[PDB]
Amino acid sequence: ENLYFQSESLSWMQTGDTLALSGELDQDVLLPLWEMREEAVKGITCIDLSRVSRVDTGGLALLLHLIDLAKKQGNNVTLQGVNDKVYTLAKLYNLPADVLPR
Amino acid sequence: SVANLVDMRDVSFTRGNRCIFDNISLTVPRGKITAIMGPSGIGKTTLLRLIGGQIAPDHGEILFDGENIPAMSRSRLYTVRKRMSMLFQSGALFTDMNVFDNVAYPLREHTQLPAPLLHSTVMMKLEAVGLRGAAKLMPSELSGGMARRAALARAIALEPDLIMFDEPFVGQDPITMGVLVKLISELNSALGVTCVVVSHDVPEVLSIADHAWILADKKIVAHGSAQALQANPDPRVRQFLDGIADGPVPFRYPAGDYHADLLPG
Repeated sequence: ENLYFQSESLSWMQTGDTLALSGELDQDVLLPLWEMREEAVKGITCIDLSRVSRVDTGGLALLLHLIDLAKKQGNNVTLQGVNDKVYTLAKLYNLPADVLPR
Repeated sequence: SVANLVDMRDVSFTRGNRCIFDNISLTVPRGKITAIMGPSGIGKTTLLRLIGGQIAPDHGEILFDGENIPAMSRSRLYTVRKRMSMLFQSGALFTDMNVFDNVAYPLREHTQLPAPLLHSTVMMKLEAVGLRGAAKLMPSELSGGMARRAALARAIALEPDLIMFDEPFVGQDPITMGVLVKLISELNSALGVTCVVVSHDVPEVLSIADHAWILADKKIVAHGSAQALQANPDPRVRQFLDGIADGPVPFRYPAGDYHADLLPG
C-alpha cells in the first residue's frame, strides 16, 4: 500500500501504482532505497523522478535495477519527471531501450 | 557559493635553475570545461600537479573552492583532494588486475556501495570508453589505445567535483578521439563535473571547452573562445595554433566589443 520513507538527502513514496522519489540519487545516500528495493517496486507501473535534483552513475544503476525487478513481476514501468541530465547520462553509457524507458 | 572552483593568482614556479611559470593567473569556473594548451615541454602537467596540491608553487595562491591549497594543513589537503581526480599519462594500471578490476578499484576503495550496483556502474563506465568487451583482459594483453582508455575509465570512476585530464585523446584513432571528446562533454553536462583538459588536439578540445588558456614563454599568452583565438593576431598564438610561422589570421575580420553588439547604447 502507501509506503513512505524519508531521510535527509533522499525520500521516497509509493502511492498505489506510482513510486515517487525526492532528493539526491547519489551513491552515498541511495543505500536505503537499495535495501528495500523489492518493497518499493511492488505492483508499480510508474517511477516519478520529478522531485529528484541529482542522479549520479550509481543512482542510475539503482534505477536500472529497480526497473528490472519491477518488470520481472510482470509490470512494464513508465518514467515521469525525468531531468534531462539523467537522459544525458544514459546517452553517455549507451543504455539500450529495454533497460530504460525514453 | 564560489564561481571559480580553481583560482590561480600570481603563481610562479621554478625547477632547479630554469623557470617554468612566471607570475601566471588563471581561473577554472565551476561546472564548466577549461582547456589548457601550449607547446610541448612547457610544463602543463606541472600546472595540473600544482592545482592538485601535489607540488607547491614558489609564490602565489592556488584557491580550490576558495581555500588556498599551499597554505592548507596536510590533513585538510588530504580531505580536499577527495574532491579531485587526475589522469596522468605516466600513470599505469595495476598489472595484477584485469581491466574490470582496475576500473572497479576506486569504487571498491571509496564508494562503499552494493556489489550488484558497483558491477553495473563499472560495466557502464567501460561502455563509455569502448572497453566493455575487454573486461577480462589483462594490461599486458592491451594495446596502447586500449590501455590509455582503461586508465581514463578509472580516472572518471568516482566522478569528483574536479577532474583533470592530461592529454586524454592521444594514441587514438579519430573516431575513438571523437568518442572520448563526447565522453568529457556529456560527463560535464550530466553530472556538473568541473573539467580541466590539457590537449594538443586543439580542434577537438575547443569543440567542447567553455574557456581556453594558451601558455607560452612561461606566461599566459591568450585566452577566450575558439572564435577569439581564430581572430588573435599574436605571433606566438598563431605559431602554436596554425603550426606555421607568419601565417594569416584565419578569422581575418576581428570583432568589436560583444557587450556593445548585444546591448547598444
